[PDB]
Amino acid sequence: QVQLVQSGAEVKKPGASVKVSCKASGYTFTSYGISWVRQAPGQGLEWMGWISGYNGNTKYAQKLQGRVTMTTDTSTSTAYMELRSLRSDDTAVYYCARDKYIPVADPFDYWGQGTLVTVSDIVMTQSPDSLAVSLGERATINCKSSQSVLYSSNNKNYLAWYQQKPGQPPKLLIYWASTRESGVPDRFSGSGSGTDFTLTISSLQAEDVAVYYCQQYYSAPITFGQGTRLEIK
Amino acid sequence: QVQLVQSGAEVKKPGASVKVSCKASGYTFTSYGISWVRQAPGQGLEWMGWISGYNGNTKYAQKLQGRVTMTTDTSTSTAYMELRSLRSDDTAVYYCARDKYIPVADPFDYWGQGTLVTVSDIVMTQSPDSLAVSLGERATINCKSSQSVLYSSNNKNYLAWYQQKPGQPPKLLIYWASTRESGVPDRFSGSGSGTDFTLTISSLQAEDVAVYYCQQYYSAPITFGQGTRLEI
Amino acid sequence: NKEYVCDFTDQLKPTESGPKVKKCEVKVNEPLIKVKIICPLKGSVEKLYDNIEYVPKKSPYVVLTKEETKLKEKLLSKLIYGLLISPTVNEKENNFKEGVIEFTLPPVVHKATVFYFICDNSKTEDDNKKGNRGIVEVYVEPYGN
Amino acid sequence: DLSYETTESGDTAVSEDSYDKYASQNTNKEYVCDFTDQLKPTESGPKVKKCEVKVNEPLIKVKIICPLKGSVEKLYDNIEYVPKKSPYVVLTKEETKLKEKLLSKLIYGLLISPTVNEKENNFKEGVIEFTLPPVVHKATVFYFICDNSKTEDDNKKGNRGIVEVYVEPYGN
Repeated sequence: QVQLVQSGAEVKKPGASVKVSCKASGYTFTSYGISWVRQAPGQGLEWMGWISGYNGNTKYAQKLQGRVTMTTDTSTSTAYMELRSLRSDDTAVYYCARDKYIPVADPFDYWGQGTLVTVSDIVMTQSPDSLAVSLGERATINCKSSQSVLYSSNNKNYLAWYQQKPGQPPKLLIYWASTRESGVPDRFSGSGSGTDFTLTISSLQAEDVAVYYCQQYYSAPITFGQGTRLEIK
Repeated sequence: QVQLVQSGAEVKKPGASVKVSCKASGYTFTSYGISWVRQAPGQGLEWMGWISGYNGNTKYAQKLQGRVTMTTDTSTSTAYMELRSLRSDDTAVYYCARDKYIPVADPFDYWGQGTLVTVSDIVMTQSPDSLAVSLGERATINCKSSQSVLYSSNNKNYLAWYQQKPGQPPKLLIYWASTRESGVPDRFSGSGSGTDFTLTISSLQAEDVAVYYCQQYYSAPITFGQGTRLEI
Repeated sequence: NKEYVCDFTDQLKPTESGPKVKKCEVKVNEPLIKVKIICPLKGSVEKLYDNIEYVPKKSPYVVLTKEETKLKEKLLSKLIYGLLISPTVNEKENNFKEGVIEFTLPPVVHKATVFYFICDNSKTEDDNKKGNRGIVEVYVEPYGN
Repeated sequence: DLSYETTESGDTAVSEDSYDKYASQNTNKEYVCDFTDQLKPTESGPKVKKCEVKVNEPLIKVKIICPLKGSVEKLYDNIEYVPKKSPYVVLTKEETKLKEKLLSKLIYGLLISPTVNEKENNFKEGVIEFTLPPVVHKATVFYFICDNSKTEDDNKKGNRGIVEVYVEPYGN
């Protein structure tokens, strides 16, 4: 019954601050954490930071350091993100995602619905920014990480694939670079190891039209590819 | 009262072994240790080793390693010293002395009577080998250590002075280089710090004719001076 | 978070009396404890750790446990339900090859558990000195219930 | 005998440095707190490194290894060790107040050898040692400090190493 419910969209003048809330339910709040990810309009995903559900410890992305504050209210299972000194490039959908009791250990399976805020390091590179394929044909998306994400102690690639359809948070499809999340069709296949990874979608269907992202959870900060928009030829 | 009673004299041919015993009483054997010291006839004192009274752990002088074995019997509060492959130069009086639960912390206040065995590093240098003084006048004995015996953490010199009369074990006179043991007459004074130390006997008396040794208990092995014979 | 550290940086160099055993025990009975183990690397100082071996090689993902008389390798995340390993420690791989491993114990532990790591330098010989064997014992008692 | 206050005593974070216990030399058991690689100036310093030793058996040997000024260049130049006359003097926490006391008067019958492995038994030489006596009648807690928190290299500041010794009564 995992659920993450966020506060509504807000419009802010440049230079002001915004506080987004994320109410969690259906699980033991203190056994997990919250990671915040933002998405500029028609653009990729950026990790903002992580906060512990047990003791409120935080880990922020240096990119936003100074401007972002994360807090929790354990009694109400609510996590908060405040962004200060808003600029025009801070316009984005802000997402909360359930994380583990430490960051940089697993990808994101449960997401909030997102909050639109309108203001008036391992690098991941995905090969095609846009891709048009015909119905019934396979589409291939490539992802290169600037350094290996293969952990020698368990021989697993800390690489994930996501599908984001309009109006929805990203959906986890593949983790460990080839293991499907529950319910994910077999026509979605992940392959590769080290620095070069591939997502293959065989027998393309209309329901597969979406934006696809890769993500490394090997080393902080968490980083995403820029996204591959998939349309139909 | 603390007592250390040793086994009787033994004669051995060269190449044999001998085991001397030391029976302790008047104190808790397991709270202390036993050190063994030997003295060849008319010569100085050499430390042979130490044994814990609690667990039997030992520390031997590198000279005797291989030949010497020390053991304890807690039920009888007795310490044993066995020397193997006896040579003629092992002819000496062997003494047991009560020590602390760690060696190299204090001098030897309680001694056994000694066991004669007849077979058919900080250097201590005492200035006068022999000294003749008149009754009632001053006697001075100097002692030089090859390195400082002054402990910086308590500003104390780990130096002791002993008096040995013929046929008797050494008697402790001074520790910390200037503190008299209880019962020691006031005419016995210790002086010095670091490496240069002095034993002074004012108003000499007839009973003070003896051999005097210094001893450092700063670093293992324990070492004694060669002795200063005091005559009249 | 509260952190416990086992540092062998200087404790395993070859010595006359060696090989010796240096045991570092960590007792954990509260949540979110971070355990950091530092073991010298081959080449950190020349000739001192030439034949050093870490066990398990895939620590901290794999650990050692002593079921009765036999020592066995087991996955830590299967030894402690809910425990997670991050593959990096301060932007370096979380593996003894980098000299340091770390793991944070979960907020809830149901059953007491003992596991070990070995930083064994006993096969290295300098002069007639032999390296020491470093043993880390992690004793985790139940907490959070 | 100086009664003590350190500045920045508790405006600092605590990492628990675990000791290494070596057993069976000739039936010798030794607890060692080694700060050789734990006090170097760090970006996040100054931090406190606490090594606690709990002893409840006789003839336990305690060894504390602390780095020396000049052992490495600039990394330990303002290191200060408290008490300077350790292990003959130790710190105690009577009341909330830190006070220096003689260890032999704190543990009746404890004795100190003035040398460790043919170096003096002082922190000037980098190591102190003390073996606890066959019997301890009363429980006692004492402390040592190997402080490098007043040292700065670049913008990195060193750490403070604390050894806590908890002696439980034993020897019945």
